[PDB]
Amino acid sequence: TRKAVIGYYFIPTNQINNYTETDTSVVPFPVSNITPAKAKQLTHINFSFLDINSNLECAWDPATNDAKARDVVNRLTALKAHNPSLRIMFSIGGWYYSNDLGVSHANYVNAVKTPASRAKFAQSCVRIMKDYGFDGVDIDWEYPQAAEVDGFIAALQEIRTLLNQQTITDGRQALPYQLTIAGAGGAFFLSRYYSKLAQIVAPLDYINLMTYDLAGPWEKVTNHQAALFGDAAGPTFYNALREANLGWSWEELTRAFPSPFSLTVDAAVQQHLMMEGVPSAKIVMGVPFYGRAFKGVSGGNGGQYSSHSTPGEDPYPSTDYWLVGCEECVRDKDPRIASYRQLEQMLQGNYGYQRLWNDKTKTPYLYHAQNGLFVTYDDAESFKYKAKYIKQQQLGGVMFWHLGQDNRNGDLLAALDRYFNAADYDDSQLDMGTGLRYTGVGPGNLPIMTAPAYVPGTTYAQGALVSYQGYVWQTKWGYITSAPGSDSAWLKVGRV
Amino acid sequence: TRKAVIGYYFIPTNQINNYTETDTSVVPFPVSNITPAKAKQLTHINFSFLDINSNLECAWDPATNDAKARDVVNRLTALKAHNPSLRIMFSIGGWYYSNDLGVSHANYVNAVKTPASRAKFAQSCVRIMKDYGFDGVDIDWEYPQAAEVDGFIAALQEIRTLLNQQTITDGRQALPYQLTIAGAGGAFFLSRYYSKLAQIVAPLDYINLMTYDLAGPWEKVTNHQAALFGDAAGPTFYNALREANLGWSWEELTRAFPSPFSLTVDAAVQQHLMMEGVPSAKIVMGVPFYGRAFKGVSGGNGGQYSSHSTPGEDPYPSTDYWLVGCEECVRDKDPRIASYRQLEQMLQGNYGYQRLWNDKTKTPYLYHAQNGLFVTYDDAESFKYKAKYIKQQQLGGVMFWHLGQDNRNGDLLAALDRYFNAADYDDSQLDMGTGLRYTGVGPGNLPIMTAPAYVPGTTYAQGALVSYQGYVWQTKWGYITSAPGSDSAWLKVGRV
Ligand SMILES: COc1ccc2cc3[n+](cc2c1OC)CCc1cc2c(cc1-3)OCO2
Ligand SMILES: COc1ccc2cc3[n+](cc2c1OC)CCc1cc2c(cc1-3)OCO2
Repeated sequence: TRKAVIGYYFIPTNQINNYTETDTSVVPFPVSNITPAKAKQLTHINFSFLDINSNLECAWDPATNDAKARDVVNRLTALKAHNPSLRIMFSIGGWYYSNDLGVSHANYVNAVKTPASRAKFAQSCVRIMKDYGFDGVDIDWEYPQAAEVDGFIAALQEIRTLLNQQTITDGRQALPYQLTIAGAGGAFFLSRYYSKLAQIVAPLDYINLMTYDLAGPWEKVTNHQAALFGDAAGPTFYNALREANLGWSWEELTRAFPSPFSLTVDAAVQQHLMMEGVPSAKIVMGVPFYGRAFKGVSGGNGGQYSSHSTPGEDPYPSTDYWLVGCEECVRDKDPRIASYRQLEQMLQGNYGYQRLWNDKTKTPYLYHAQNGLFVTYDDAESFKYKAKYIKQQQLGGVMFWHLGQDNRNGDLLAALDRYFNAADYDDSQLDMGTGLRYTGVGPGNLPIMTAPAYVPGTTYAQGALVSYQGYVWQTKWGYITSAPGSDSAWLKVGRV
Repeated sequence: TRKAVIGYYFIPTNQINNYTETDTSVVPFPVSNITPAKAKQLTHINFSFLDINSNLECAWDPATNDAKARDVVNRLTALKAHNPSLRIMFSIGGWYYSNDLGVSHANYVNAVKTPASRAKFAQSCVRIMKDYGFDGVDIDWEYPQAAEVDGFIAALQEIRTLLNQQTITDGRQALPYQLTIAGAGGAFFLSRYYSKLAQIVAPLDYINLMTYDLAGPWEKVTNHQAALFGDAAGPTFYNALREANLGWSWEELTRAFPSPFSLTVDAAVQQHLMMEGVPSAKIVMGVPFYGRAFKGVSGGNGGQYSSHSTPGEDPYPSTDYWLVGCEECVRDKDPRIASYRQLEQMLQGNYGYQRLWNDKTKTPYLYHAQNGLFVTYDDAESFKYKAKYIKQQQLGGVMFWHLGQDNRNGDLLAALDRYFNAADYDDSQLDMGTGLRYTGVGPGNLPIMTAPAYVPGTTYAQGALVSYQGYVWQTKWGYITSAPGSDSAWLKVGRV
């Protein structure tokens, strides 16, 4: 089965309203830059972003010129001429619209609140899909809180029901309409809904993990934003999942959620696989096509794990564009983010950057020793290890933000496609290194074990193992006369 | 309010059937030893034990001569002529009948299963009470398991309903019929039903905690069986309450249930009071009128906290009675337990026993250096500290197992009554020592706290405190945009 390759196409309202394929000052990345070769390397394009309005319906931003929007979307769906498996999804939400303090947050909360509201919202999603010609629905609410999760789930179930009906009505068995979400890739936000992951992922084709932005100027210590594995020399974090609303025991929580821990891509993936009912095949690893830049860093680690002086707030609360060589940063008025395209040009421009490699995290970084700058980013090399991980862990594929940030040759997308599909690419000896793996164990990833069947009537000592109702259990203390499941003395430690 | 003084009167069936007040070889402790003075020192006698039979009704051991039982019970209820507050309860259960592997356990489990069975059982209880002249019902099931708790609770509620009706029907408003249970005094057994303590204690006048047998030959290290407070030099135990099905977060469990911990009387009491809806006035502290003995102990600490050679199985798997001086050990054919009466006699008989005192646990012990014997017990000195604790913690009173183990003058019973009621006893300056206190915090003992009201739309840093919906909450990490209770990010730390 082919791995998914899901690329975001983000276009702001003002670029739609002034869309041209002839002026990168106005539209830096028009649809024309998605060549047939690139269209064939994608399985999905997530057009972004739509929103939920005051009427609790899916909708375009009210300032959108609808004729221009339709034309942009038609250009994207025309790419299917080059790739009969390609789907143009649309994404609802994103940080700006749907974060707790964002402009439309209340509409997300209220849309999912009732049977009537969920039905109206779900219908509106399918209507948008059909009217503009999209191939599925992606929801990027960042992020539902605990009390909202059940309504969120029910809304997803309702969309699934309509989409399946629409597939049959439209003859689309060969390319069914799909439903995805963008999920948190770090434990703090994930702990909002982690306990209900199984019910969240049941109606979905994929959950696309945002396994990036794991570092940024809002943290006091510079770090890799998408480390695959952990580096003991780097910062560690409170494991927020041990506070999730799971109902588990102290021993269960402790063995599943070591704390502090390394905030890495492997952590997020393994934390999802620890839950029963979450299939590896639905998990999609997100990767960034951009880096995050920091100023005021010190030496001794190439800029890693240093204090810094980078403002954390949004929008960038300054006019000082200190990322030397970053013309896109001046255009966009933020030196703290740079596309891979721009970073490549900064590297070939002799601006004083060194490209370094951390072989524990398996990620590159830039250090500017003259000016004290650090940039965490991904490239075709880090993507080798991530793609091997996706294959070994039997994940559904890869997602990235976003297409406009690749270089003009499409090298990052071409790399991902190569690592999954090229017949002359062989990563059998790629060394995944000795960086820290996430070691938590939970009900969904218990080791297979054997043990004598439990016998009613028997008194068991501390540490005894038995099999019962399909699991292997271990006593936590002595003189146990109760059966596994029926008494808190037993810990589930294996699968039969 | 007068403190309860609840003494168990245990008599085996063979002693009931051959009852006599003229031959200690046959009945060691006849009721006639309960003089009018001793009668005024008690508030309750728990006659022990009745059972639940295969008809799922309260009943006497079927081997009981009924007339002889009636006569013993009359000897007890005649004592009420000397104390108009005295109640002669009867206790159903005990370890032998009701432990998981005991002879009647299935009858306890099945009696409480359905509305019909609970009604039949409860009416059984009230009928026995009235037929024999008892003043209330005590249930000593050691111990209901989690799936049985709800049924057990309903049975208690049913008994409560009937007893109240009987109160009004017999005009007993001045001395209403009562309902009590014996509860676990150590965390391992307590963990079976701890999460439902509120429901359990609601229908009761008292829950009588079995805060003894906290050490024994089944343990690998010698220790005090009823330490009031902890000794850091002593052994510590896994806190099983952290595995009870409470539904609390990792931080909540950890702050409520330190582990390892000192298995003490104070621990059991404070563990009960950490649960909301468990009033201190219903909690009764149990104390033992017997000691437990260990052989093969090393020197250097008076035999405390040493290895040993004592068998742990029941019945005693030997005829070697190695406890120099203990008559009763041969009579009853177990050298591991000895009444306070017998231990006093061993102390005055110049057998080589030294009485030592632990001023952290506030308890006595006996050491026998030449044959290496260790005895843990209580006496009138340890009872001073336990009685002051009962007063300071506003507990309901004291319970003890059992009357027939006090010395012939009843010094232990007299001591308890004195410490609670004697005008010429003054414990105002009694020093409770520096032993370890149990410091866990839970929903039932959250402190009053004060903090600024939560402000929606505000972002909070790690450690911030707000007031919201009746509690004070603290954030566990930073950049918190969610409301308290609404999120894994916030920890209940106090009450408004
Ligand atoms: C640590 O928590 C934070 C704090 C701040 C965060 C800010 C942003 N994101 C996650 C954040 C986050 O998630 C982990 C997602 C990507 C993004 C794009 C943006 C933007 C802000 C953000 O401004 C406009 O474009
Ligand atoms: C270590 O686990 C055990 C193992 C064995 C145990 C045996 C007994 N108890 C706890 C035990 C225990 O609890 C900790 C409670 C008191 C008791 C009275 C008895 C009796 C046995 C027991 O026989 C009749 O009279």
